[PDB]
Amino acid sequence: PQTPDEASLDLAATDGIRLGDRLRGLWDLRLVGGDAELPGLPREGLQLVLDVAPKGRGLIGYLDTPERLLAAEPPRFRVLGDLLGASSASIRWRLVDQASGSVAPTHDCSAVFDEGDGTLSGRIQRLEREDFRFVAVKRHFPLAHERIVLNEKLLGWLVSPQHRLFHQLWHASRDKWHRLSEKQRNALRGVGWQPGPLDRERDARGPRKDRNASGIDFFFMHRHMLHTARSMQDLPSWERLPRPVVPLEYDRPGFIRYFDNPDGFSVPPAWVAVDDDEYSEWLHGLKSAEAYHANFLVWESQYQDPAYLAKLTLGQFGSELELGMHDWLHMRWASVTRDPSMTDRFPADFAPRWFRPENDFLGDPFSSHVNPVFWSFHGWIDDRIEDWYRAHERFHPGEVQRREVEGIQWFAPGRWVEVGDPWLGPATHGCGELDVETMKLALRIIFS
Amino acid sequence: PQTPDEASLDLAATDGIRLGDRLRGLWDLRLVGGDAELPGLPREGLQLVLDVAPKGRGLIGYLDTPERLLAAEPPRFRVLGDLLGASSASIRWRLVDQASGSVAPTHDCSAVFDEDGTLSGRIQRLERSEDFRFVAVKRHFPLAHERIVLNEKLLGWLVSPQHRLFHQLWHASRDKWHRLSEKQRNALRGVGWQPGPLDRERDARGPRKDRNASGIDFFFMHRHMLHTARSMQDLPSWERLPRPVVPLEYDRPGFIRYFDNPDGFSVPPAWVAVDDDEYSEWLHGLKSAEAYHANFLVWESQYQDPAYLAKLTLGQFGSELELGMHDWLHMRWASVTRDPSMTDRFPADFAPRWFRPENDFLGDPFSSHVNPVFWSFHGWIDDRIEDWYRAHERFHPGEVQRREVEGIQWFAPGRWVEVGDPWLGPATHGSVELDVETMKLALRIIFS
Ligand SMILES: [Cu+2]
Ligand SMILES: [Cu+2]
Ligand SMILES: [Cu+2]
Ligand SMILES: [Cu+2]
Repeated sequence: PQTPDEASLDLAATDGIRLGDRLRGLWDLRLVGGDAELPGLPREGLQLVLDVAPKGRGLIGYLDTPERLLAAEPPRFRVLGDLLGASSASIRWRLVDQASGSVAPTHDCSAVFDEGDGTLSGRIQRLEREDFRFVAVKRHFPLAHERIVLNEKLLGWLVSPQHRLFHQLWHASRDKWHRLSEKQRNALRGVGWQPGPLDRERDARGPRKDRNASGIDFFFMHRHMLHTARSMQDLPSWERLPRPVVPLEYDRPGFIRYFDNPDGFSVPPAWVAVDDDEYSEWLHGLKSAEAYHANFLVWESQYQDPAYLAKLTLGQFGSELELGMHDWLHMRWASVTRDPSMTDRFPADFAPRWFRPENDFLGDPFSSHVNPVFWSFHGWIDDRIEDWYRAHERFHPGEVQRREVEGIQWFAPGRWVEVGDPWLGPATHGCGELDVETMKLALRIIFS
Repeated sequence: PQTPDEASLDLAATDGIRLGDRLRGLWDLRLVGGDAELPGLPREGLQLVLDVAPKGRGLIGYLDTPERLLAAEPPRFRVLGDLLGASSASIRWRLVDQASGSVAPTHDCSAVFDEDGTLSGRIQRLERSEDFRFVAVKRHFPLAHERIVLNEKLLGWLVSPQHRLFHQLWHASRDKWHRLSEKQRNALRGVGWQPGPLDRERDARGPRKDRNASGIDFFFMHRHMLHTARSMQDLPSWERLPRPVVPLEYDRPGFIRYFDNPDGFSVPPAWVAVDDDEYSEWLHGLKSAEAYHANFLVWESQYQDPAYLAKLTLGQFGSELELGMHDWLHMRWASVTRDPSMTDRFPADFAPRWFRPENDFLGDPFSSHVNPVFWSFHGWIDDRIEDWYRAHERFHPGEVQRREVEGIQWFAPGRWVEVGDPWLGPATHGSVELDVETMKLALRIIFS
């Protein structure tokens, strides 16, 4: 059996990619056994930071006290391994004594992974020349609500059944319209919950979505939610999109901070859906740095470029942005769904547990508005409407005009504003505050 | 014509990758025309630094004076752009006045390639409905030899025809041997140039390459060359492999510094081979950051892993390293071939110019050793022979014994050293004008 003739670029495949994901981050480390000590270091209160590149097979990291890992000077021990032949059963790295003035390894680590949490555990050996063991427990990735706090009144408004159900139904109706039957459509029209004008509805996802002015509804509605919300708390826009985590090799203290989610804007790591590799791969892609540089940075550019925006009506712009960038902002800062203590909540499951403040899942409009990060990017989305106005004031002077609609700064109809009646639901368009049971009912019509 | 239903991960295709590589780095810049001014900045002596991710479509960067681009405080102008439907004809970015307290763009920039070339462009102030131009010339990526200086004594040895042809023929004989006919093989034998022992030759790339002991010739000869070079100049080994450039988003001075190649160790940018896309992509790959994290970091760990090295004889180790890591180290640090005033020097072309110091092309053993970086990584390689000895000194104590061989510190034959007569051309297994002629002949026999 012949050895290779040359090297080829051997990027990590799925198993490797996923193992790296389980390794990557900050771990709490204890030494254990009779002869278990590292020079300069206690046996408890240690930490282990590990990194692996997005498609990398190398494994790097550091081992010192927490305060020393955030420090400027070199950490006492450095990690160098690789993942060839690695799995949850065997993961090996070497330790380099960085005080010693030699890069020759001083230790041989071997580990077993169990179970963003997890456990690494195994044996160490002094290579110089015995019962030497360690146990490392991965720190949880902090959630946004643990880092941005929404005040008593605001949260009350967000978590409430009036609002959750409004938000869910508002999307469900416009989102599903083009696939709903004439029987279902009449059921909704009759109960005042059709998307927009009766018999001239503005479906969000059908073949003429760009032109039918559904874009305006999207932009306007969330502006109205922004005004209401901003009257109860200072919810500033992001001005720039968060950049992906600075890799461990270039800025070690910055990497560690990131996994503490200091500002709530760290990207929660991707989760694996069981039996759904299409979905696991899709979410992984959109949360990656490749996505930031291929898609998100482009959107950040396009939607502050006058020449780009000046080609577009308000409703064309709204459609493009809701369907591309907006749906991806949600799932990129999405954290895995939780309980009162698996798989996502079914659309019609109105169990009391699903109404808690603990439920802020960004993937579902019944919950997404509760997540703090929501307000930063809907904030950012909303400010781009102003860029778009300026774009037209430059290229098409006085061809869109400012105007107050439903107590909100907006824009008169014109060549670049297709409609003057934005859809806030029944208040503005019902021809049969809001009834909770009417909403529950309309959602049932929509989901079979 | 319907719009997209959703986003997908849209990485750059070949055209945008290459365009990205043309932009990336440091440009000198001056403004031209009657109305050409930026507030707080001279009309000339400016610099523009740009980055694009490996497979990014986004374009970022900064525009300021050189000292300001290297400074800790934020530059006056930030570039935000994208490359969608850009090309050498049209390239667009917005500028943001970071002194202004707003991220709204203040200028629309547009540029064309003037066919490491040159951009001619226009800028429009975004507060008007002018003659405002700029000319930007990309800075040359310095070559290793412009930054690490091999002294007159050492350089003279390395460039001399005798040593150039030796290095080429030492490699060519063993590399092609397995493909050579018995006519070609007897001619070389009768001139003293067979790769190792007469009728028991140690081909480097044949079917039994891993086990025929060839790998020992590889390690030894370069140890011998190293010992010679080191007598004339202090040439330390790399201890750790240089990491890829730090991205512009996280460390803007570090990024800029990189394209100055301050220590000779920056990865020279991949060149497009005209009419060879297989080659163009392959080169790009091994010079990439993915390559560092997927192959090079793996090699770095593997060859300092006692458990890995202790599976291998010296002749296996040497073969594995030569064919994989060592051929890729060469191309990774290679800058393009240049005639000492486009296309590669053919093996049998002994035209006097190719002998001049300026031919230090890493791709070809005729020139590779003239490159200063050659010695840095060959030292790293040679240091790893000691990790291997310690590995067997741990798992197989006493089974590998040291010995001196041809003036060089080495190892005796044994279980893990399959031969004790390492090859160095005619001097071990066989006035200067006679043998440069012998060697030229020998190279011509091989290359017909
Ligand atoms: Cu949203
Ligand atoms: Cu919404
Ligand atoms: Cu070499
Ligand atoms: Cu060589």
